[PDB]
Amino acid sequence: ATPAGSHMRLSELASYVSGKLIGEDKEIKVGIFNTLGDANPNDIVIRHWIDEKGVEIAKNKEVSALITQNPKGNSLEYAKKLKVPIILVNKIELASAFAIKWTIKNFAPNTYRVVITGTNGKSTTTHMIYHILTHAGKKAFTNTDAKSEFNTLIDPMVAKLLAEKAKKENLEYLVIEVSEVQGWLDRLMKDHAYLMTKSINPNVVVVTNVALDHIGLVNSIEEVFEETSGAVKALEKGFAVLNYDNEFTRKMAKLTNKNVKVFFYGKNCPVTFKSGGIYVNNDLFIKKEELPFKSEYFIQNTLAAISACLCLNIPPDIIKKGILTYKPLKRRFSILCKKPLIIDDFAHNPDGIKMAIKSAKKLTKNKLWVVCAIRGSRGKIINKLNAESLSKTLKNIENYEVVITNSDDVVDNLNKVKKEEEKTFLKTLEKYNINYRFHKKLKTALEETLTNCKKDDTILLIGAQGMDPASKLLKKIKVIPC
Ligand SMILES: [Mg+2]
Repeated sequence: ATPAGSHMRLSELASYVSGKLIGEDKEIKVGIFNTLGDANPNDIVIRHWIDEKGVEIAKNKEVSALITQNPKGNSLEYAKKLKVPIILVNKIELASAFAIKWTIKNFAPNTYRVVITGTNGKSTTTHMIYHILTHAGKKAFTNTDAKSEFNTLIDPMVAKLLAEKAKKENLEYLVIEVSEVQGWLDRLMKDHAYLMTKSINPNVVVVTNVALDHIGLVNSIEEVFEETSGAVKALEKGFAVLNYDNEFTRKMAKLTNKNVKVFFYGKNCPVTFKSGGIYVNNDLFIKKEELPFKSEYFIQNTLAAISACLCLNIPPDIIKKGILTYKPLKRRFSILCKKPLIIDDFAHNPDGIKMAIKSAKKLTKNKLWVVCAIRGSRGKIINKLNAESLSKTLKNIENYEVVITNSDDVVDNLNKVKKEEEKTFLKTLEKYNINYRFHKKLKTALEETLTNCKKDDTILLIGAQGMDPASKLLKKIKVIPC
């Protein structure tokens, strides 16, 4: 069980988190689950690893207990002498999950709760739902904003941030993004989505889609489906909000438990997009020009957010006010310029690349330029599948030009394109008879594209870390602002 109150025994805490207590047992006062850098007296700190310096800082900060998987050097004996309790765990996600459960129970128990997962769209959908609720004046907590995506059990950040806000506000809603496929040291943390959803005990689970990505952690879309479905199996009550247009999210309906209602959104559903607008129960809800220059994914994410909020009994006019004032995250089909139309999108897996190209073509008057940064240091397979998606999506589209780059000039060591990655990407384009130009440097790719393009063309920039710097480079070479 999960205790209520601001005390527990060290031995009880160790058992709660699947750990072993190092040091003498004691009834401790508990503050919140925190990081070492921010810890207040009596806080409990969960950390992947600690060293003797961390033990000393914990003592100075009056931390009640340190929970860790790797006590480096002389940490254990040093902590025993300083009387800093160490709880050794093997599976740190169990400590983070307990920290979330305990924080909810003790600081925000009277809340409605939504979990959002999926391969693409879970951050935007989380952000949209949070925005609808807070724009309506509701008090809510979320673990994702424009700067951060704390969607895992690998650290205590969810428990820390939740506690900090719950002490200051009477929260009514928790809006929690959950990683569907999560790694640790390039190894799959199986059942992460199940465990993290269970720790929230949500009223609503949203699954945006199932798509191939995280090659190396997984390698089949079936496995992505299995791991993602853990969020739905975790749901005890309430509503499963599922994308009807994705085959694998549709299959999750059969996995819902006894007292769970499936709520589908998508084509020929109660919440749907058709003839340029969003409809709810056959009423025109959001109109075409209320969604200017928006992508396929933006629309699907909006359908998901509407659906989740309807399942929370938010009145439709409240939902609409939120949608119309939503401020999107960075590089989500971001319009940087209108003459020429420059679109900046962080597409990075086959589905996202396909979506971005098709959405850009829909808005394209004349020539479509696609500038794509190879996904460096992520493996040959994802780059092959990405080039395959780019090639298959473009092969029937008229009047395009492909510009490929390594972004060697702007990426760090962790994102450098490896020779085998560049090779599989470019050879895939050639297999599909896609003409292309290639530049090692992003700046070269952008300068040449913007020089040769015309004012009625569209320029689509796609890529992850390799394309992140494009906005600043376009300001640098004085393309932006237009
Ligand atoms: Mg998106």
